[PDB]
Parts: sequence; C-alpha cells; structure tokens
Amino acid sequence: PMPPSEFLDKLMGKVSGYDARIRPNFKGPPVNVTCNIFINSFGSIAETTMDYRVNIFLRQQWNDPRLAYSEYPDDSLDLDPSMLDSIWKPDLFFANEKGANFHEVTTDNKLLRISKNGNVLYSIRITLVLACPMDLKNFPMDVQTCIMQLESFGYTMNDLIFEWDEKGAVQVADGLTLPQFILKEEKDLRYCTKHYNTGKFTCIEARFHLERQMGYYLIQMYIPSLLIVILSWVSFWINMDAAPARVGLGITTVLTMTTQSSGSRASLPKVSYVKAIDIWMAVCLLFVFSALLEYAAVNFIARQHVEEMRKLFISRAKRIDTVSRVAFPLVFLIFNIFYWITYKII
Amino acid sequence: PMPPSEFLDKLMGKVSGYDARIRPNFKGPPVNVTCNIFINSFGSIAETTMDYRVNIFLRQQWNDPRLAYSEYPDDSLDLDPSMLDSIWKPDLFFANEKGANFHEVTTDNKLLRISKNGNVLYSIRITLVLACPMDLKNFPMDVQTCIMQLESFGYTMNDLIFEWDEKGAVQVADGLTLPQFILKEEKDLRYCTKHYNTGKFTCIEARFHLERQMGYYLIQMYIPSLLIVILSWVSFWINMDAAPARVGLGITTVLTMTTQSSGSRASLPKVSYVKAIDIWMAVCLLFVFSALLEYAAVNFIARQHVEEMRKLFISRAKRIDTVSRVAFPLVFLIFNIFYWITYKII
Amino acid sequence: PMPPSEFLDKLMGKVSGYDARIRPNFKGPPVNVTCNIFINSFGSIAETTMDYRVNIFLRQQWNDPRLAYSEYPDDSLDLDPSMLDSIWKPDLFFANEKGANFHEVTTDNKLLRISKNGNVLYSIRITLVLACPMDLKNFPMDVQTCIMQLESFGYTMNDLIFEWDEKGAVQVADGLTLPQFILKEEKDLRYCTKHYNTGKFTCIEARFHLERQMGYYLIQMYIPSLLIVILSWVSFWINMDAAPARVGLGITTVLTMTTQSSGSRASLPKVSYVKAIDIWMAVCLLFVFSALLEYAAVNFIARQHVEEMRKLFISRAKRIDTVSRVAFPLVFLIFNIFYWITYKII
Amino acid sequence: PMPPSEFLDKLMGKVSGYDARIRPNFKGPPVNVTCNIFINSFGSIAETTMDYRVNIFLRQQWNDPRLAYSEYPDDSLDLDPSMLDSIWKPDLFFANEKGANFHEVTTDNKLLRISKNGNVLYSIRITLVLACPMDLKNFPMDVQTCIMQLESFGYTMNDLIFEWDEKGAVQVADGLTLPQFILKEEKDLRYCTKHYNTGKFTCIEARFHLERQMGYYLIQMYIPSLLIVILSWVSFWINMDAAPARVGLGITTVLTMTTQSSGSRASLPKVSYVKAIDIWMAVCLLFVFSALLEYAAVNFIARQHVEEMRKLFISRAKRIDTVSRVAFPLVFLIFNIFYWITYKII
Amino acid sequence: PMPPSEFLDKLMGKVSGYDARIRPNFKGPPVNVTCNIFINSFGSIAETTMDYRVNIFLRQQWNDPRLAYSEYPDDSLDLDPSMLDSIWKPDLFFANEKGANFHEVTTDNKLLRISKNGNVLYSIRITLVLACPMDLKNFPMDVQTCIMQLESFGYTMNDLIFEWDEKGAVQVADGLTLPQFILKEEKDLRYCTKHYNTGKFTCIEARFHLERQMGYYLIQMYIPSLLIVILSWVSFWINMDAAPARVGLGITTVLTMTTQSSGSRASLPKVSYVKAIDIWMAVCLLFVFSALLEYAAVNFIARQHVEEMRKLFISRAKRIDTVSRVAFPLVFLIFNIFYWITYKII
Ligand SMILES: *[C@@H]1O[C@H](CO)[C@@H](O[C@@H]2O[C@H](CO)[C@@H](O)[C@H](O)[C@H]2NC(C)=O)[C@H](O)[C@H]1NC(C)=O
Ligand SMILES: *[C@@H]1O[C@H](CO)[C@@H](O[C@@H]2O[C@H](CO)[C@@H](O)[C@H](O)[C@H]2NC(C)=O)[C@H](O)[C@H]1NC(C)=O
Ligand SMILES: *[C@@H]1O[C@H](CO)[C@@H](O[C@@H]2O[C@H](CO)[C@@H](O)[C@H](O)[C@H]2NC(C)=O)[C@H](O)[C@H]1NC(C)=O
Ligand SMILES: *[C@@H]1O[C@H](CO)[C@@H](O[C@@H]2O[C@H](CO)[C@@H](O)[C@H](O)[C@H]2NC(C)=O)[C@H](O)[C@H]1NC(C)=O
Ligand SMILES: *[C@@H]1O[C@H](CO)[C@@H](O[C@@H]2O[C@H](CO)[C@@H](O)[C@H](O)[C@H]2NC(C)=O)[C@H](O)[C@H]1NC(C)=O
Ligand SMILES: CCCCCCCC
Ligand SMILES: CCCCCCCC
Ligand SMILES: CCCCCCCC
Ligand SMILES: CCCCCCCC
Ligand SMILES: CCCCCCCC
Repeated sequence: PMPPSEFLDKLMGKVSGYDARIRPNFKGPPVNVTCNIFINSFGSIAETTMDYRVNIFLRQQWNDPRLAYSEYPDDSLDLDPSMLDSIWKPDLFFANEKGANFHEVTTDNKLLRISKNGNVLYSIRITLVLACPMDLKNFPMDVQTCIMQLESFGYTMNDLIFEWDEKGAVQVADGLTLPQFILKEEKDLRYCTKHYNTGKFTCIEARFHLERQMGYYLIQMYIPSLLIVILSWVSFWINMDAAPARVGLGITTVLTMTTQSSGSRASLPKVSYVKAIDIWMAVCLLFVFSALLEYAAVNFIARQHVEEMRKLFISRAKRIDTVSRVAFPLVFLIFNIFYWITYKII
Repeated sequence: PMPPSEFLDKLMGKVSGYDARIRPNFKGPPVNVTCNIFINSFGSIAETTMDYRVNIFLRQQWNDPRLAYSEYPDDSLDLDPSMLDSIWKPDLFFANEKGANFHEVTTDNKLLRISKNGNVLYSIRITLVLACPMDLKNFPMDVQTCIMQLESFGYTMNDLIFEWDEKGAVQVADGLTLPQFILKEEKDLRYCTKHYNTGKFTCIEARFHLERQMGYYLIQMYIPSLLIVILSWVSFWINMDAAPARVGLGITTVLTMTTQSSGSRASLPKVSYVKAIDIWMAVCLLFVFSALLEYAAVNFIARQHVEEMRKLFISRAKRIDTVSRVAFPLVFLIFNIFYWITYKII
Repeated sequence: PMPPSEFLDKLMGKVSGYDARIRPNFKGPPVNVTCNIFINSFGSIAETTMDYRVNIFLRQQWNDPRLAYSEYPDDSLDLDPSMLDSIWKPDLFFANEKGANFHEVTTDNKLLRISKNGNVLYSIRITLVLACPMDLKNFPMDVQTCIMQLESFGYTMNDLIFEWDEKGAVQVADGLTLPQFILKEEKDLRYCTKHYNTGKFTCIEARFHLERQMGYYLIQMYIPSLLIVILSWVSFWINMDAAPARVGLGITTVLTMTTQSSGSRASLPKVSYVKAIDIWMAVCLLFVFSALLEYAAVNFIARQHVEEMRKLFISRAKRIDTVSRVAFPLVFLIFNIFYWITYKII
Repeated sequence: PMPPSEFLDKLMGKVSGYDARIRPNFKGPPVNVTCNIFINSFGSIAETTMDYRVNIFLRQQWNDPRLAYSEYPDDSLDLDPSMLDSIWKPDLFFANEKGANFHEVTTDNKLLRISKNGNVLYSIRITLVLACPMDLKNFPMDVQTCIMQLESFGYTMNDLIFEWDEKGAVQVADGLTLPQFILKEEKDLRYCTKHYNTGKFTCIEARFHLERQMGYYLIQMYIPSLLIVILSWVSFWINMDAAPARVGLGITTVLTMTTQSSGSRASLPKVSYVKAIDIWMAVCLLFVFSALLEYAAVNFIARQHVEEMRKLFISRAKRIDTVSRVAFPLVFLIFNIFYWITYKII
Repeated sequence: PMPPSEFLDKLMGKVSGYDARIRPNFKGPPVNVTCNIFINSFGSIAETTMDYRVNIFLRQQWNDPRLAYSEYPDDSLDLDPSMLDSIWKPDLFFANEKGANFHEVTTDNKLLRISKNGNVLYSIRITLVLACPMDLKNFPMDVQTCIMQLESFGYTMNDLIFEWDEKGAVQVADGLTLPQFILKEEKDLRYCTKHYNTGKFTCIEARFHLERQMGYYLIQMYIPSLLIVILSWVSFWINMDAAPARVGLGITTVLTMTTQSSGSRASLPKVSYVKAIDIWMAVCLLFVFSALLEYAAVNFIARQHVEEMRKLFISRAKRIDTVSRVAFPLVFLIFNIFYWITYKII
C-alpha cells in the first residue's frame, strides 16, 4: 500500500485534525508518561565543583490516541527522527542540569516508534553534568548519594504525570566501572513533586549510592603521614648531647606534616566543618610536635648545674627518655585502634 | 468548540490585527512588567574572576489587551512554547551577564499562559555568570553583597517599566546551601535606573548578602601559622651553646612563614590594599623573625671576653633569655586579644 | 543533456517516488553498510580523564536501488554536499562519544558519490573524544587497548547491519607519530552487538594497541629516585661522631622520597590498586629509611659505657658499619634484577 | 493611521524600491558612519595570553535617504530588532577579535531607531577578548596602552568611512574599577587606515592607558625578598667558630632567593629581555650569595696556623667581620636609592 | 539602469541557467583556484598540545564564465555576503584543523567581488588552531617548522586544482611579533598532494620557520643551575673538621638540582628522547654530586689512625682538597666550551 512516512502524512498532517501543540486526552485525564534510563557512561565526579557527568538514554512512553492506525498491517513504525517536530512530546527537563547537550553526530541520536493503539516510544541520548551536594564529614570513609531528578516545566500535575516503569527503571551498562567509586546495585526510585507559585509540577528522581575506594588515600595520605610519625621516634635513640641532631629532626618532621596536611585538602571544596582526614592529620601533627617538646624538656633538665646533684639531673633526663621510647609507640598504637574502629562502624 | 492552539490562530494570526512587533497600549501609557525570580542553584563564587554562577526561573507578568478572549470558557491557556515567536515579549537583559545561556534539553524550558483579560505569564530558565566586585578589606571576616540587575535594551522609560511584585519577589529553593558562604534571608530590592545618551531605561536589582564560614580558613591558615610561632618559642629552652640548633630553628621557621604567607593569597585577586589575613601573616612573621634576632643578641653578648667580667656577660645573656620565655608568649597573647576583637566588632 | 544536479532533480525529487525517510529495500532484507576509517590525527591521550582525541574520515558504503540511473553516461556523480538532506543516510553513532563535532570551515567537509547501480559512497570528517578505560597495573610498562565502536541508534538488526570492508578497514596517515606512545600495525576488528529492551542493534568496533615509551619515565622518576638511594649510602663513609651530619643526611633523603613519590602520581587517575611505579617508590623509600635506622643502631651501641668493655662497643659499632657499606649496594642490586626482569617478561 | 511596523512594510518592503543589499547613496559619495562605545565591563587582563575581555555597547549612526518618511507624525521609530535583517548595516569588525560573541538572552540585545530624515541609530551589545601586546621592560612600574580598532571588511574607503563623534566618543560606566590597574580618563582617538592588495579600508581606533597598582607586588615580591637579605646579615653577629650555623644560614637564604625569583615570573609571558623585577631579584640574589662568600673568607683566614702569627689571622678574620656589619647594610641602602629613583622618573 | 543586486538576480537566479551546485567549466578542464593568505595574528604556540593558533584572511580566486557580464558598465561588483549561498565556492579545508571557526560579529566577515570576465575574488576571516609536531632534540636551541596545508575534500585533481599566486602568496601584518619566537621572512611554498582510496586530491602548503629566543631560558634555567654548581665549590674552602657544614652543603645543593631539573620539563610534552637542556641538567647534577663524594673521601682518609703516620693522612686529605679547588672550576669551564660550541654550530 502506502509507504509508512507517506502513511504518516495521513497521520501527522493537517488532515484528520492532528495538532502537535495539544496534549493527548485534552480536556480530560492527565497524560501518563512512564520513563526509564540506560546509563552508558558515569564518572568524572568532581568535588571542587560538586558535580558528575553522566551519559544516558532517556526513554519515554505515553499514549496518543490520535496516532492510532488500523489500515497498516504491522505493529510498529520506525519513523525517521526528522519527523519529531510534528508530534507531541513531553517537556521533561532536569532540575540540576548545570549544562547539558544533545548528540548530533552523523544523525540526531533520536528514536521514535508508534504502536497500533498509539503507544509512543521515544528515546534520546543526553549528556548531563548533574549537581549533587557532597557530604564530607568522614571523607575517605564516606558514602555519597548523588541524585538526578526529572521534572515538567510547562504542564502541571493535572495535565502531565511522570512515572517510572516497574520493569528495571534504571539500567546500567556492562563494563561500567569507576576509578574512585563503586556503584551499588540498589537504586532508590521515589517522587520529588515540586510546588511553586505557578503550580504543582510532576517530578521523579533516582538516587545513586557511591562508596569510595580506600586504597588510593592510604598510599598518598595515611601511609606517608604514618612514616613521619615513626621518623620522629628515632630522636629518642640519638644521644642527648647531639643538640643540632635531635632538634633538627624535630623541626623537619613538624614542618613536613604541615605540608602533608595542606596537600590533603588541595582537591576539596572549602568546607568549614572538620572531617576524618583532618582529625588524622591533626593528631599525627600532635605526635611530631610533642616529640620536639620532649627534647626541650630533656635539654632543660640536663643543664641544671656539687657533682652529686649533677648526677641526679642527668639520670632524670635519661629517665624521661626511657619512658618515651615505649610510651609514644604505645599511645599512637591505641589511637589507631580508636580511629579505625570508629570509621569502620560508620 | 475549537482547540486552543487553533483558537490561538484567531488570536495570534494576522486576522483581528495582531502584530508581534508592537508593544501593548501603543501610543499610550508604558507597559508595566512585574517580575520575580526563583533561585534553583547558586554558588561557584570565584574570587579570581570575581563572579558567581546562578540558575534562575525568570518570571514576567504584563498585560496585552489584544490577547483577551471571551468565547473560550476556561480562565487560562497553557500554550506551547513554540508559539512564543508570535507574541510580544519584553527585552529584558542583565547588565552584568558575562555570558549566559538558555536551557534547551528535550524542550526549550519555557512557559506561557494567558488569562481572560490578557494577563500574560512568561517563565524561562536561565543560567547566568554574574559579575560582582569583591571587597576584601577583611578577607576571612567579610560580608559580600553580590547583586543582579535587570534592564531594558530597546524600550525607554516612557514605553516599558520593570517592577518587582509585592508577594515574595525573590524565592529560594529549599535545600540550597553553599560550601563557603551562607545566604541571608533579607534581600534588598531597589531601582537602578540607567541614563545614557540614547535615553533613560528601566532597571530593577536585587542584592544578596553573603557571610562566609570561618572554619575553613582557621584550619588551613590561622592554626598552622599559630604553630610555627609556638615552634619558634622552643628556641629559648635550648642551650645557648647549641649554635647550629637555635639558629637552624630560627631559619626554618622564618622561611616557612614566607611560604605560608604566599600561599594565603594564591586563590585571590591581585589587589593592592592590605587585608586582615595579610596583617595576621605579617605580624606572625614578625614574631618568628624577632626570635632569631633574639639569639643574635644572645650569641653576641656571650662572646664578650679577667673571668670576673666574663661571668657578667654570661649572666646577662641568661637574663635576656629568662625574660623572653615569658615576654614573647605574653605579647602574642595580647595581640590575639586586639586582633580578634577588632574583627568581631566589624 | 541535463546537468547532473538537475538530473538529480529527477532522481531526488518527489517525482518517481523517492522519499528520504525510508530505508532502501524496505519490507525486505536489511541494509548492508560497509565502513572504513582514515585516521588523520591521534593523540592527546589523557589519563586523568581516561580519554583520547582522534580525527577520522568516516566512509560509509551502501546500496540504494532507487538512486540507480541509466540515461546519464558517466559512472559516478560527485554531488554537492548541500543535497545530503535529500538522501537516506544511516544513523551511525559512537557508543563512547564524550562529545564530538563536525568540521564546517569554508564548506561542510562532506562527500557524496553515487554509482550507476546505486552504490552510495559517503565520507565525512569527525573529531571524537573517545573514552577508553585505562588499566594501570604496571604503569610505565603497560600496553593500552583503547577502542572505538560504531552503533545504530534507530534501526535494529533486521533493518540495518554494519560491517567492515575486507580491504584495509582502518587506514592511518603517513606521518602520524605520538609523543608518549607507539601505535601497533595490527588492529583488531570485531563485533560488539548490543542488546537492550528496545531491541538488538548492530555494532562494529576497532581496537588500537598503544605501547608506551620508557625514556620519559626513566629521566623524571627512575633515575632521580636512584640517586637519592645512592645519596643515602654516603652516610656510611662519614664519621660516627658526626651526629648532625649522618642524621641530617638521613632526614633529608627520607623526606624527598616522600616528595618524589607523591609527584609520581600527580598526572594519574585516583585508582586504588598498586602499580609498578608505586612498588618502585615504596622499596626505594625503604632503603633510605632503613639507612637512617642503621645509624640509630650505630649511635645507640656506641654510647654503651671499664674501658675494656668500652672498646667492645666501639668495635661493634664499626663492625655494623663495615657490613652495611657492602650489604646495602648488594641488596639494592639484586632488587633491580628482580624488578626489571619481572616487568620485561610482561 | 497605520501602525509603524506595518508602516515599515511600506518602508522596508519590495515596494518603493528598497533593497537591503545596497548601500545608501549608491554610485555616489561614501557612507559616513560615526561611532561611539560604552564600556560596561573591563578587566580580566591576562598577561600569559596578552589579552583583555571587554563588554561594550557599539553604537553606529549613518543616513539612509531611502528610509525617510513624512506621513508618520513622530520623530523616531523604535523598531523591533527582528526586522534588522531587512535594513542595510555596515560591516564593522575588530582587527584583534580573538573570539567574540553577541548577547542573545531573552531578546537579541539590539536597538534600532530611525529619524524622519533617515538617520539610523543602531546599538548592540558585544563581548570582545581583545589582543594587546604587552611591553614589560619595567614590569611592576609600567603603563600599558591596550587598543581596540574597528575596521570594514567588504567596503573600501570610497564606499564606507568610519568616524568617531565629537561628543564623548568613548563613555565609561560609573562603578568601573579594576583590581590590578587604573584607567586614565584621557583616551586617544585616531585613525589606523589599512592597506592591502584588495584595497584600502577604513579603520578607527581607541587607546586605553592602564597604570598598575604597586601595592600587590610589594607584599608578595619586594618585601619578602627584602627580608631574606636582612636574614643573611645576622650571620655576621654569629660566632666564627659556629661553622654549621653560618654556612647553613648562607645555604638556606641563597636557595630560597632562587625560589622567590622563579616564582616572580610564573604568571608572565616567556619574554627574553630583562625587566625591573628581574634586576631586583638578581641583585638581591647577589647580596645573599656574597654573604656566604664572606664567611668562606672568614673560615679560610682563621685556619692559617708560632702563636704570635696565629693572633694575626684571628684579628684579621675579625677585622673582615666588623667591616661587613656596616658595609653590607650600607651598599644595599644606596642600591635602594638608585633602584627606586630610576623607576620613579620613568 | 538596474541596481547590481537586482542585476545579480539576472545573474545568480534560475534564469539563464545558473546552478550553484555545479563547478565552472563542467565536463571540461579542472577549476584552477589560486590562493594567498594574510596573517593578522600568530602565536600562543603551545608545546604540551603541540599546536598554534593563527588568524588569517583566506583569499581565493577562480573564474566562473557563467558570471560574466557586459551590460553593466563598471569592472567589479562588491556584492553582499548574504548572497554567497547562491554562487559556487571551492571546498577548501585544512588537513590539521584541530578546531576552527568563522568570525560573525556585526556581519559575517566575508568578501565577494566579480570582474567582467567572471574572475571571482573571495576573502574570509578564519581562526585556526593548527597542529604541528614539535622536534625538541635541542630544546632552547631549536628551529621549528610549523606548517599549514590546504586541501579539497570533495573534488579530485581532475576537477579542482589549488595553487599559490606568484605575487606574495603569504603576507604578514606589520606589528606581528612573538614573545618566545621570531618568524623568518623566507616561507616555503610547495605541494602536498594526497592519495587515498577515494582518489587523489589537491593540496598546497606553507612552511613557517620559528627560531626561539635564548634570553628567557638563560634567566630561569641556565643561570640558576650555574649558581648551584658554584655554590658546591665553596665546600672546599670550609674546614675539613666542619662535618655537618660540608655535608649539609652537599645535601642541599644535590637535592635542589633535582628540583631544578624536574621544573625544566613541566611545560613540555612527555617525549622519551634526551634533549639539550636534559644533558645540561644531568652534567650540572654530576658536578654537585661528585662534590659531596669528594668530602666522603676527605672524611674517610682523615680518620685513618703512631702520630707520624697520622700526619700522612691529614696531609693527604689536604692534598686532595688543594687539587679540587682548581680542578673542579677547570673541568666545568671546559665543559661550557664543549656545550655551547656544539649548540652554536647547529
Ligand atoms: C493516568 O493514571 C492515573 C492513575 O492510574 C489515572 O487516574 C485515575 O483513573 C481512574 C480510572 O481511569 C479514575 O477512577 C481515577 O479517578 C483517577 N484518579 C486517581 C487518583 O486514581 C488516569 O486516568 C490516567 N490518565 C490516562 C490518560 O490514562
Ligand atoms: C503603569 O503604572 C503607572 C503607575 O501605576 C501608571 O502611570 C500612572 O497611571 C495613572 C492612571 O492610570 C495616571 O493618573 C498617572 O498620570 C500615571 N503616572 C504616574 C507617575 O503616576 C501607568 O498608567 C501604568 N500603565 C499601564 C499600561 O497600566
Ligand atoms: C545483507 O547481507 C546478508 C549476508 O550477506 C544477506 O542475508 C542473507 O542473504 C541471502 C541471499 O540474499 C539469504 O540466502 C540469507 O537467508 C540471508 N541471511 C543469512 C544469515 O545468510 C542480506 O540479503 C543482505 N541484504 C541486502 C539488501 O543485500
Ligand atoms: C562624507 O564625509 C565627507 C567629508 O565630510 C564628504 O566628502 C566631501 O563632501 C564635500 C561636499 O559634500 C565635497 O566638496 C568633497 O569633495 C568631499 N571630499 C573631501 C575630501 O572633502 C562626503 O560627501 C560625505 N558623504 C555623505 C554621503 O555624506
Ligand atoms: C588549469 O591550469 C592547467 C595548467 O595551466 C591547464 O591544463 C593545461 O591546459 C593547456 C591548454 O589549456 C593544455 O594544453 C594542457 O593539456 C593542460 N594540461 C597540462 C598538464 O598542461 C588547464 O587548462 C587550466 N584549466 C582552466 C579551466 O583554465
Ligand atoms: C570533633 C572535634 C575533635 C577534636 C579532637 C581534639 C584532639 C585533636
Ligand atoms: C593598616 C596598616 C597596618 C600596619 C601594621 C604595622 C605592624 C605590622
Ligand atoms: C603486591 C603487594 C606488594 C607488596 C610489596 C611488599 C614490600 C614493599
Ligand atoms: C641591563 C643589564 C643590567 C645588568 C646589571 C648587572 C648587575 C646585576
Ligand atoms: C646522548 C647521550 C649523552 C650521554 C652523556 C653522558 C654523560 C652524562
């Protein structure tokens, strides 16, 4: 018979009363649009900007009873995407876009198919840079919940309603891994219905739980800060009379821990609250600073000068050294028990 | 009866004398447009560039008596945003744009509805990168007032007048927080009417008060600079004869305070006036530099060499050391009283 | 006779029943499109972003029996690229685009020619920023396999099938070299057929093997880390009584190896697993840290003080020094044998 | 009578012989266009790129005798900017664009009004990133003259002539300040007429004089380099026998002045000639390097060893120390007189 | 008579058989297009990216015998650039674009004029970011040859041929200087004809020779590395018994030369071969490392301890010091002769 685009001339055209500016079931019940996404790419989760770039296939399904047909024999029509300006489409957008674009290389990456009863499937490829507020109270040991939410800009709740479908509403690609995070399989799917002075609008959203990887922040921050604290402990095995040696060891370790602490936050937002790497780098700064304050007590007691009272202060300044060769590895060992268990419960 | 877009053919079309190039009430009183905004996103407040990126819903309300209707029964018409090139719209712009764009993903994020008497509501989503001049006289302790202003480019004051509405002229989203700032609830709403040689044009503006967060700049700048000053004070408890120890402690502390002071301004505009962190990092540099100048007096008096006069200079060089073990923590303590009270009054 | 664009009016126009929205051999066998690419530019292989920018000529060949001709004498028609919106073209895209664009300077860089039997050749110039996941288990000694894959967005497998051609399916330009990598001549060409809930779609892909260049990472990372380890070995030829000399040499070498190790990963993704440069910079950090722990044993044994037992500890602390002048260059020499052979097998 | 856009149908349309492709007074005298600009924003004056971003209102005034009217009563017509593709406009451009764009948010920011005799006023908002070659012979003490020039691309001198108007040809906004510079009120306005092999074209330009702010470069570069030179002078008040103290003070000050000198040019173009901060940082490097060479003479004379000749070399090595405690602050004081007066004359 | 745009209606229109999709002299000899460029801007020659941004006027001259006229009296027609979609233009592009754009501010910066015999002149303004592979075998002493090449995408050699003109085929603006380079006046102009499997296409190219400026890399890299080598030579004038002084001078100079060497390649591509600054920074690292190895021989010989044999080792360890006070400035002086003459021949 007729070819389907020329059959769509009798379906999209001005004959038979079709207008692409009017929603289906007009002056009636609202349009029920059900949605699911397919995540191709995910990542580049920046924390200075507090955003993440995603690449999705946005699928939408509604029903247009004006687009029903019965003369054509087959069940679906793979229409050309240049004829998408002639149908009605919902005005979905993202409440946290922060910039987005289509993909237009070699063809607009768009998809249209219409069933016999008017069921319209519409899939497009979108790249989003979605804004999620980070919560960094325990920074290497945190779980982030970055969301994406899908709203309607022009049609209110009594005209257009978004839903998720009950058969896998968020699909993820096969080889989709992350360098810093892991993506949990459970995904929250709930409503986020927005109220304004204009009206109430539909909104659906999807939460993504991101658990980090411990292994990077151990190698750069935890292990080298653990070596400078041990480097301060060899001052106690050096002679007391070696005054430029034990002081110059105390200076250099207490001023690299300032450098290691400032470099721990170079790729972070400038948040005011204190985090788990900050209370590691402040207590590890306290051990290397109280080791140089130990020798200031050793150097002050030993100068107190009868040689019978002189033997008291030398044996006292050696008594304060034999205690600290055991006590400072012992207090730092029971700090590691209190630190890592607190951030393994959470 | 007729569908409303085809009813808008009898309302927007060339019949009944409607032209989308002519303002309403032409050859009459000026067009009164009232406006309010809704702030979705706010932040990325850069200081090197002195700007901030915002994401608003710009709502505009005017009256077009040509767009009145009485045959259609309902009170409003949710028209399609593709028919916005057929109505008259005001030429609002921003006097401090520095680049801006629309949002066009899956639909142009636009909104149109027309009342029965011709009241037109027009809402669009805009992303702005607005320029605000920073005032950094007291940099961690300042309050910034970054503005946005809304002008008319083509129509003068006798043709088009902007207003704010008297019912919440600036709304803010619910979970809108900032990493570095807090946004005060009181918002100034005043006029900024511009005069040129072309004419006088309407202008309305809105001030936003931004108070910082103290907790970031304490952890990175105030507390580590406070430790290097205390690190200079342990030189006084070291033996006077330890010449490479007390000098090498004075060198290393006075040359990391140069490093800490240059890093205090790495993310700042290159302003010439002196600020509150600069007079902290210069006085804290004065304590660590006058502690090494103290030992240059200790090392010079002790070399002055009868052994009866030799006992005078050693007891004098110990007299200058017992004073400075009390005096230098005392002067720095009464500087912290004068510093933090001065920047708590302001 | 007629000029070929006006002959294409009788070939592309609405006469003779040609529609540019309908695939060839409609209601029949699927469209067989064969493809080959020509790589002009290649490089800027970023590892923080894990992507690479390429510049290709994408050639596509199919058959449209509607575009056959017999009146015109010649075998091909170099048509103008402005008449490409009037023919049918396949909807090829890239599953790992991450942004791409056309080249439109002085003309849309496009090419069309049609044979007598309807064979259509279509070449365009595309710039792609293709995403490839890096595998950095042995980072200076790795081979990366970065792919590119070519899919169909709208037409399923029963409507459109992609192939490679059997005569050089990937060509490379003549003077195409890379600063960091070399491109192997063998290129894998296989299928990547994607299944969704929408349908199954065609996919072809091409693997590119990238072997690095050793010579950069030797000069910056391996050789300067090899000098600091040798710099720690001159402590054993310094007098034992020079306590600020041998300690201050141990401090400075063990705290620059922390700086050299953190700078080894400044241009890398924040991956958690350990790599070959990390186990070089951790063992080279172990030699410079166990050289300062050697002198802490030398300084502790020599202080143990009858002068007959005093001569035992001095000769014992010299015995531990004569061993380490041979043993520490010997263990580091047999570590270089185990390190470089392990990463020459792989 | 008729509304003015429909009156412009009888003025812009194909009736009465109006063509928007033909300049006014065709086959006659050239078109005299007079221009003035209004600078909204100014700044972001980069020196690595040697450019500056400006935001102007470009106003143009010419006369089109085809656009004269006498039936309409008023003196001017605020026409809609969508009807700007129907009039003739001059082809003004900028010879140092380096990228530029229009402003299109909520309306194309354009302005058109036509007088009764045909005088056409045309104002648009443009953002420019204008290229100006920096002259950095005396870098903190320089005055830069960054220009902007306005040419014609298609029409030669015998068809179109640009002028400035004699009533304020460059206006500046009220609160327009700069963080690093000040903008002088005197602005040069002269001709820059370009000759090619195509023809001679009109050109007008406007010079802007930019004087810097001294106060930033004192705080970061001049004052901390002045402290390290004073820090070298305390070596002369330390005992001569303190060999690791006076040498280790000479090493650390001469190797931070290398760091301070390299950081003085991190935000600069890589120019080959020597500038005023380079001859400050090289002479201040000469004082801290000749202070360590002073102790190498003190340490060499004092080792020359009858004890009667031994008392000669110790008193000679103390004679060379008492001179340098006065001479080195004296030579550096008379260098500051010669340095700052030379760069206050210029 | 008729105005020339309306005369161009009888010249460009569908009357008299003109089609803008067909090349001139069709079914005949190929179209000879001659070209010349005018370089407005040049620079921003990045080396990490290995590209350079240029701003040219691209002029093209061909002959269209369909566009000849004899009724109109004058010799040329300055046509409006909006009528450029109605003529035939060659499909010139650049084989190393890496992104490019037009300039569209206030008018498309385009130019068209047609002689009486049909000679068409066509000039446009283009900004290019052209890719040139750097050759950095002798990096501060190199001459770079960065090219640009102009090809045809659709028309082969038998349809369209590019040429340069014999009267100044590349012009350069007057005040066009570079911060890092100088541009030689001799410019190579040759052919680059490309062969594919599609066909053979025309190509012309132009080489630009860029000689650097020595004066920047002396101030930052050569002179400060020359001071650290001299700084190592003052160790020989310090007492042998000053063990923390001569060792601590050897440590600090040998670990800043690692810092100076890594900073010599921070703005470079990661190339594997060795360059002229690398063999400067490796030999200058060899002098500062063999000066600390000198004192390890001084400190080891002097410890060898009858006092008659004790006077032998002290006089031997002073003999090895008097040689090196002459020998090390002598070997470094004859290295500067061999280094700078080798890179003055090339
Ligand atoms: C869209 O979905 C909703 C819920 O399925 C429908 O709203 C209800 O429809 C039933 C029967 O159609 C009515 O009995 C109810 O009064 C409706 N409201 C509620 C709250 O249950 C709606 O009809 C659907 N619209 C379309 C076009 O299918
Ligand atoms: C726009 O608002 C202004 C102020 O409300 C109106 O201007 C006044 O209107 C009243 C009566 O309409 C007059 O008595 C005054 O002379 C006007 N001017 C002033 C300064 O008060 C104006 O009419 C409104 N325009 C429209 C179309 O509603
Ligand atoms: C596209 O290529 C395939 C394989 O060459 C063709 O599919 C086969 O065609 C032959 C004969 O034409 C049939 O016997 C087979 O049943 C087909 N399928 C398979 C799996 O072999 C297909 O015909 C080609 N389509 C076009 C338009 O040429
Ligand atoms: C544009 O301005 C110039 C200078 O004002 C005009 O050129 C002169 O016009 C006068 C009289 O009109 C003549 O006597 C001269 O011969 C012209 N040339 C010079 C060098 O003085 C020109 O006429 C003006 N063009 C228009 C359309 O007004
Ligand atoms: C373009 O230039 C070439 C060379 O000038 C022309 O090709 C030659 O033209 C002459 C006479 O026209 C013939 O004798 C030759 O056979 C041609 N080929 C060669 C290799 O010399 C060509 O005619 C020119 N085309 C146009 C339209 O002018
Ligand atoms: C949440 C405050 C922690 C304070 C820790 C005190 C020891 C550094
Ligand atoms: C506003 C000038 C402050 C100067 C402080 C002086 C002590 C550093
Ligand atoms: C794969 C783990 C390697 C651990 C090496 C242990 C010595 C540093
Ligand atoms: C213009 C050359 C200045 C050279 C100064 C010499 C002393 C550093
Ligand atoms: C081209 C190899 C040069 C090697 C120089 C050896 C001395 C550093």
